[PDB]
Amino acid sequence: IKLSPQFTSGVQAALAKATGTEKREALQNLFQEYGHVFRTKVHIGGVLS
Amino acid sequence: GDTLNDVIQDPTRRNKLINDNNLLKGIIMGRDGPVPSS
Amino acid sequence: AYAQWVIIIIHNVGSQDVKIKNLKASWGKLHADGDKDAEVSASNYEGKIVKPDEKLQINASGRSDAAEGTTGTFDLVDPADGDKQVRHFYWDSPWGSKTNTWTVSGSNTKWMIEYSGQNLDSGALGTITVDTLKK
Amino acid sequence: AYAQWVIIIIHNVGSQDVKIKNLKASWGKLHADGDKDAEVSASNYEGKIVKPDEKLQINASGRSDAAEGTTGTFDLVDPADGDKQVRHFYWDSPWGSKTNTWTVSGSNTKWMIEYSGQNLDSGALGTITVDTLKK
Amino acid sequence: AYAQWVIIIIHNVGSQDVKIKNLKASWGKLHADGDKDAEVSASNYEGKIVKPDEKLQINASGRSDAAEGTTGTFDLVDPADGDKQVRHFYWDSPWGSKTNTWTVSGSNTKWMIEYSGQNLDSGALGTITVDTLKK
Amino acid sequence: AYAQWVIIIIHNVGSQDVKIKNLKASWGKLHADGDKDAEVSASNYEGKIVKPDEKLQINASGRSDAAEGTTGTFDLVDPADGDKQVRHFYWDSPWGSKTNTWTVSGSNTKWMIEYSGQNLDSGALGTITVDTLKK
Amino acid sequence: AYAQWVIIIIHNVGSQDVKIKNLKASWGKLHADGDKDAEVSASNYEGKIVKPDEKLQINASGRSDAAEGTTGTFDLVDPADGDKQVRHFYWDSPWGSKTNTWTVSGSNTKWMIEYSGQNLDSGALGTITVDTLKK
Amino acid sequence: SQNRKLNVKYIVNGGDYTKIQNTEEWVASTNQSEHWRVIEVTEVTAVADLLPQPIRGQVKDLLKPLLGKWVDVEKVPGLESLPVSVYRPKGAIPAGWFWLGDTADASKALLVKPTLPARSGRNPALTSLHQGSGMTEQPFVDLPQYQYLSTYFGSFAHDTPPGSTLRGLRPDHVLPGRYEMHGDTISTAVYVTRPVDVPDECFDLKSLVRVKLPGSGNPPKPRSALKKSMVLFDSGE
Amino acid sequence: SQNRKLNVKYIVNGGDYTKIQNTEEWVASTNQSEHWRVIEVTEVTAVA
Amino acid sequence: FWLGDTADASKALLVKPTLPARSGRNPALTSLHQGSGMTEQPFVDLPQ
Repeated sequence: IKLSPQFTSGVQAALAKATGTEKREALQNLFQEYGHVFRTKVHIGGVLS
Repeated sequence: GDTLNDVIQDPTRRNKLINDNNLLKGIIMGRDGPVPSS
Repeated sequence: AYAQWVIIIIHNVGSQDVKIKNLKASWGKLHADGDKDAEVSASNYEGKIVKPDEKLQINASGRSDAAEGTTGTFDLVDPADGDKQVRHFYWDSPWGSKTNTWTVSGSNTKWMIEYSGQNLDSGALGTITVDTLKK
Repeated sequence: AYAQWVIIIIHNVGSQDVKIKNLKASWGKLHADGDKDAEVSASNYEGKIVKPDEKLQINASGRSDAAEGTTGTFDLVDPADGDKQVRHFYWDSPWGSKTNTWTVSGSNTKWMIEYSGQNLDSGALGTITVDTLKK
Repeated sequence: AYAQWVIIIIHNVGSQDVKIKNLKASWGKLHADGDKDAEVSASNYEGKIVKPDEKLQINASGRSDAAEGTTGTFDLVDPADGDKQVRHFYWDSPWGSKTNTWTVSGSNTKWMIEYSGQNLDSGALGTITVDTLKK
Repeated sequence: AYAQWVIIIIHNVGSQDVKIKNLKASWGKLHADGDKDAEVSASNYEGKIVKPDEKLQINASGRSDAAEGTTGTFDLVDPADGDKQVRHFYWDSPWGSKTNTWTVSGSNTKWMIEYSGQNLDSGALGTITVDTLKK
Repeated sequence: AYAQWVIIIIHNVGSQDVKIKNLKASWGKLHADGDKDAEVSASNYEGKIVKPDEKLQINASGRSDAAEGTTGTFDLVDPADGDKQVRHFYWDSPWGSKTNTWTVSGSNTKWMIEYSGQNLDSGALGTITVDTLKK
Repeated sequence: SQNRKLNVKYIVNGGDYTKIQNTEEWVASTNQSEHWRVIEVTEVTAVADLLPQPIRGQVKDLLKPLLGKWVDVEKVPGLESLPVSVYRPKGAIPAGWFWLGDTADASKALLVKPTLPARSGRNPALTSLHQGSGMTEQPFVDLPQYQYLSTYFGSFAHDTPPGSTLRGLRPDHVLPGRYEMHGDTISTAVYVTRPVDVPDECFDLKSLVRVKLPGSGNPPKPRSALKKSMVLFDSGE
Repeated sequence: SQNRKLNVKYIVNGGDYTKIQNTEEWVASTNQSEHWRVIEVTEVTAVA
Repeated sequence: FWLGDTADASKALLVKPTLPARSGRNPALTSLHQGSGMTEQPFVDLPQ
């Protein structure tokens, strides 16, 4: 899986901040907008309960 | 009797499956619960 | 006998609810204010919530001309703390014995209870105002 | 009688010293632990300091097979502020009555005192445990 | 007779549950705290789970004016070990014989049981606090 | 009487030596295995070391057809630390009572002692097996 | 009579199951451990499987004050060999005759059975531990 | 008196969702590709794990909520009756840092500091502790589900050191530990909490938890250790 | 006192799986090649 | 590591893991701990 260029650019910009707290807050925003986990194995079908 | 193979071999059906299931998008683990990212 | 009587005025000066429980007149009878003839049941006060700034009156007295006095017990409990007991109140105005009795027991520390107005020498027990407050 | 007895356990649940003062049994006698025959003078306890996180036991009982209960008083006093009173404790387990008395009077906002285990209905006064804590 | 009475306070100081089993008052009657008249059934305590830091009180006494004393037995068992017996408790405050009896038997080694407050010379058995802990 | 008897089997379930000391029968007599007529002095067992993975049997019984039970005591002592006490064992199978006594007092955290087979209800005290283990 | 009693502790030291069969108390009664009053039925042990390292206790004794002793029989059988008989056990503690009787019969050769603790001179039969093992 | 309560719930995930109330028609529609959906997830990867390694390590380090520092300890005088010595941070806690409780560790103690400021809609990693309401000298957590790793041996001071810097942890920062009892009697029985070993590792702080607190209304006995993955050491900050 | 517990389970492997609740229609569909599946494995070889 | 007591007077077997510990992998070997009560025998750290 290739990461989308926008996410990689966001990570680079977050790590480009001057101070550690700015980096941390930019990373928090980035992962709030992009998610913290990715599903790498998924089962397809239908379930009724 | 189509299966996932017939879906994946057809670009339109494969992309419909990818899109309708948010397979390219991560999941935001918020304190209120997981939600798919846009 | 009507010569032995007691009035209890619970006054929730505090800001949180207090509940009456286990009200029981072992001797005599309860009655409505101003009418010793109008007997009332303990269920009219059992489980009642005294809201802040509210006053609740309980009137007890002996029966009609009987040689009995009056005696009863009840509990103040905290509805906000799983009905944890605040205080246990006992009152007794006997017809035979001259001395009366008004006893408040318990060890709840987050509450302040202040009772005043009782008479213990002779005659009726009188009117007792019980100010309740939660810390 | 020995049937009229009381055990008072002062248990420091805080971290400051507390002193016992003015211990006096007007009726009955102070005695040893588990031995109502071994009378002990009040000097054994008066002036003693109950160090935090340890218990001091006071055993009182009536005269052997007599028509006399046990009545007494003591002060718990904070030595950190010139031996001011914390609380005044009075116990009365009479031989010729049913109502035992256990009164904790006095006021000291810097101290919190709880007590449990007493019996006031009839018989002996029991084992009263008093937890003391300076806030 | 009410002169013979016993109070048992099981206090689970430990961090795991302990269960009461086989509670049986062979003589006298159980009752609610503070009211020897309010008889209660053994089923109100049978099978009860004493959670950690919880206290459970069992009050027993003789019947109304009868020449009987009181006598009973129960078991503490471990709910987490297939109800394996922790201890066997026996209490007896006879009306005729002066000496009382409080016996704790058993050999469970992963438990610590500490009982205190009993009176064995004469009169009522008293109040017994039983601190329980699992190693 | 011979009907009052006790067998005490010390069984070392560990790998360290244990010694028997201060064995003394105040009432009754020590005797041989399966032979209540062959009296044996306490010197046969006092000072003996129960090697790990073997059992030592002590047989006590009352005087022949007498009105006397069997009462005795001994210490189990660890010789590896200067003969300190492991536990103090006391047994009492009286002739004029129903309640037999089997008390294992003392404290030694380095040793674990279990016992089984005793009967305290009525009759003889039975065959008590005591498993000793040094941790 | 309760003076005649027997306890049988079957201990499957081996590694394969052993089954009880044909348990029958021809005289006296079976009962739960520690309570000769709590009579139990033979069905509570009939057909039971004693797993390896498991211990099973059977308590028998005479009835309430009757002049009878106790007498019974049972069988150990091998569940893995078509319930082939391992051993036949007979116990008898008579009230009239002084001598007791504990008999083990059978000829199963792939099993080892070792019984110990019985008393045959006078009094109760006692406690008998029966260690079972399959070769 | 009579009561009846009935509750029915249907959930559909995949297939034709308009046939949720008609089981037969939904089963008939399960073979249509246009309605296939994700019905379970058997593998989930942290998004940071998808990054190239040099960036990944930095991002992982920056996401750790707490900083860490090892500090000297001093035995707390008094408490002579306890079977194990109680230790506390030596000297004053440096500004902005905090400590986590009393420990039997005579070598060192752990100091922590938040990495993210307070913001709306964000649960802080640390919480303040307050003196108990009644009959308890033990601290209580300001926020509901947070926890602290040790009991207080002394009087908890809300506003003065060392009690002013004691903090509790967000629940996701801790994992259940195992006790280690000391003392012959319940009156002097103290647990030395130690991490539960696993093949998610936690710090071996050796926190002290007295099982029998003399007061009444005491808070639950601490049973937790701090995760190692939540603390960043040698950060140069 | 009264207790009743009922548990029903259907499993399909091959054939038209949409006819799992209709035995006759599944049996009718068993002759369709597009639904044939592996119903047992009688030989397995380690990949190494 | 070693595996236990043996009657073999000629030799004994020593073993060593070939794979390090990793997440989601059951180790080939487990440590043994002293018994909780009334037993000097070791107990397996992992269940089965």
